[PDB]
Amino acid sequence: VLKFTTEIHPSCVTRQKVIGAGEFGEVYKGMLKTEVPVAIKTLKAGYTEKQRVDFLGEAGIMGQFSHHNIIRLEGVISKYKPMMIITEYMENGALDKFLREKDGEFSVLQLVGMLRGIAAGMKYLANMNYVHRDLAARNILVNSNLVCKVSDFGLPIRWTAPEAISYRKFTSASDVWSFGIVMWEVMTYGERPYWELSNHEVMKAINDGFRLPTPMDCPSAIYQLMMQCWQQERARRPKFADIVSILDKLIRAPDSLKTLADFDPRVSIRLP
Ligand SMILES: Cc1ccc(C(=O)Nc2cccc(C(F)(F)F)c2)cc1Nc1nc(N2CC[C@@H](O)C2)nc(-n2ccnc2)n1
Repeated sequence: VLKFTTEIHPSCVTRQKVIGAGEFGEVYKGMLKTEVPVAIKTLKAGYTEKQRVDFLGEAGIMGQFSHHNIIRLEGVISKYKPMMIITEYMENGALDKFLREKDGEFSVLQLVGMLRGIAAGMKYLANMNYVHRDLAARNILVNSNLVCKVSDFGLPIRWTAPEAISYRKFTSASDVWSFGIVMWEVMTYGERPYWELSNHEVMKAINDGFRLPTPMDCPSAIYQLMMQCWQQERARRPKFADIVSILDKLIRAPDSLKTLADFDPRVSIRLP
């Protein structure tokens, strides 16, 4: 498992601030010498056998991935305690919070470019036979070039395909459903999917045939694509290769994004 990983000596790692929690240990922002900022997930004293298997196994799969749109593993501390998984760090942070804090600040082309990068990372994962299971804007990091990196921070009805909810069938095709939700999150600057509907109401709406409406000022082609990610029949959804191809072609012929889907207003204002 620790094959594709680099072993880092503890003297090279400085933990500075807690930024979250892991399964059995904290997550920190810190600095790595070999200086670069890093995120650090620890496995603290008392962890179980299963926790150790899952922790090192996680580092092992992360080391295997080498792609522009997948979070990069700097290395692992396994020979000393506490054990650590060390990744790159992004000052812009997670995509959901980023978009909510920068509402309306980007061009359509910038937003679609983010989605193309997410899709390319997902195509890579699916090709590598890795099913994400929790694809959502909260699990995507944004670098200072606006490049999105798929990650998994650990624990989602509103993002999950019907077959995954109903009978636990998680595949790259259920990840495609989630990707459609991510497209909607990006184009709305981080709006909550389905707004205040409860989890049960969301599932009932989906089963009844309802789907999320168009975001404001959304290219028609982008809404059509997200709608095709939400087909009930798993086999009819696009594969990630199809999604990447379409997004690449739209970006390369950017006039294609100027045609906007109609937005259904909730409020009427009568003025002269
Ligand atoms: C340390 C760390 C460990 C693991 C992962 C991770 O992705 N494993 C993973 C597992 C399976 C599949 C995939 C994959 F690749 F398929 F998607 C990826 C990410 C981070 N790195 C990290 N964790 C956090 N966390 C976690 C707790 C949250 O509250 C904050 N925050 C930031 N961070 C913030 C600003 N710049 C960076 N980085």
